[PDB]
Amino acid sequence: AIVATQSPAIMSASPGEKVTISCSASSSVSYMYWYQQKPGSSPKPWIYRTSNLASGVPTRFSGSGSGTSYSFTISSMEAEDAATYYCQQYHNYPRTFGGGTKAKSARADAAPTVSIFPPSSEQLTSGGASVVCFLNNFYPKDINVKWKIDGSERQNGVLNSWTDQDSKDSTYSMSSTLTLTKDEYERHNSYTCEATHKTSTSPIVKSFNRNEC
Amino acid sequence: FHLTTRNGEPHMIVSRQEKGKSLLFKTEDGVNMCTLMADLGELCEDTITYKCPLLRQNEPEDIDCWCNSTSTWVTYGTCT
Amino acid sequence: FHLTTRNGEPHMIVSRQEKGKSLLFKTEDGVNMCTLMADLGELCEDTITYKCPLLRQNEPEDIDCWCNSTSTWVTYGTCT
Amino acid sequence: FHLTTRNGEPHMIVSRQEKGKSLLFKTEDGVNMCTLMAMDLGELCEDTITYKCPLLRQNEPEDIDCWCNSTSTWVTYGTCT
Amino acid sequence: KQPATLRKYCIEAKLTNTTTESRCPTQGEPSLNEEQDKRFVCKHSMVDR
Repeated sequence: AIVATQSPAIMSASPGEKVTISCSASSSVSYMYWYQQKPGSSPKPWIYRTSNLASGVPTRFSGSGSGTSYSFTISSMEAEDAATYYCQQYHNYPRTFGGGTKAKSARADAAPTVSIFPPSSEQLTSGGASVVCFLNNFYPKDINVKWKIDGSERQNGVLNSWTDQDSKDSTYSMSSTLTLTKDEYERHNSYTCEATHKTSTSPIVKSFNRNEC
Repeated sequence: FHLTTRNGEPHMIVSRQEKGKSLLFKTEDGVNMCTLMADLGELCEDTITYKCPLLRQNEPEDIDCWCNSTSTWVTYGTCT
Repeated sequence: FHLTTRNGEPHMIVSRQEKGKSLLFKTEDGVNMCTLMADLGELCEDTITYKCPLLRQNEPEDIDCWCNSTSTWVTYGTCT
Repeated sequence: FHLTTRNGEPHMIVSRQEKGKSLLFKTEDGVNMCTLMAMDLGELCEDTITYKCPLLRQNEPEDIDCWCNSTSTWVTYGTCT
Repeated sequence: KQPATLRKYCIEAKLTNTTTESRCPTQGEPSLNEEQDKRFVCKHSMVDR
């Protein structure tokens, strides 16, 4: 009967920066919480009430608010901070969560390395055909891939998968796969994946002609 | 007694057979001990409901109910 | 509580620290269990004294004190 | 609470979350323990009140809601809610 | 026959679920949501704390 709305869905930050993460409730509560959740771990409680640290919480975390506003604050980010963090309300029935805020490490911008792969001969026995683009080792995570077949954009049949931010180099990588029927694949020659990313004023273009070598 | 809640706060529905005995119930913040000194009678239509304040090293004054770890609401009938 | 008598009958001088606990005292006719549900406060000048009837398989009505084996008198202060 | 001074004497700016808890602060003459019993203690705001918490050695308090046991201290808090 | 009813007066009543709420000096007037339920009788007062 109340929603909670938490302000950045994402959040890039560097160690030492002073992150702030807000929580906005659709009516006045005094009982909130901020959990923290690690990639392969339970949530843990970090704030309780609106400003109580839980025992075994670093004094780096603080919580403050009232009157529908509520605000986590991380006063000088550590590597071990990087996580999701999670408001609750526990002031009326259906206890609600927020949609979670995803604090991830950051670094200098890096352009993706893009490589395009026609369907393998083995897949083309199947009647399906997948064209794969890998977009590797880029930063920031925001990237958009547009596929074209003989000049015409194709949106249906595109599947994108992203790695988690790399634990050593802080980059992201992505696979973008265009799947079509083998019959359609052999009726066209040009296949293109175009990557829009802040590191270039125009997209990186990888393209091949099916019948060329 | 039946332990329920009233706006996130613990609420005690106290029956007649509990008159004169320490009321204990577990809570995240440890074990809570409320003391009921009330006209406490049989649970019926004539109920009264009010709060038992938290009292840390302070003598009670002008009250007949109080807890020592977490403020609790209490309800009991006056019938006999 | 101090056990004394009032005209051959048992009399209980109940102090503050006994509020909420079953009152037991041996008698020729076995063990007597009185139940005090009373304004029970500190023993002082403002006492009140009255009888706790014997109640065999009957629910109590309009009373806050009763025993189950032998009628007993009770006395306690109301101070706080 | 924020510890400051008022004419050489210690001054306590007490916030709302301290209601009901013993106030301790170190001083050359040892550790000072002031006791705040103000019923009207609220949120720190424009409506402040400021007054002194007397030193009380083996004497029961009378007609006061603030006192320390080692060194007289000034106290300030808001009444807002 | 069936003349207009002007006003119904209650001449005997009962009370149930009596509830009390109170705040400390300085923290404004307390409230109870049943204070919005037309079936209840309520009163506001001040008491030493």
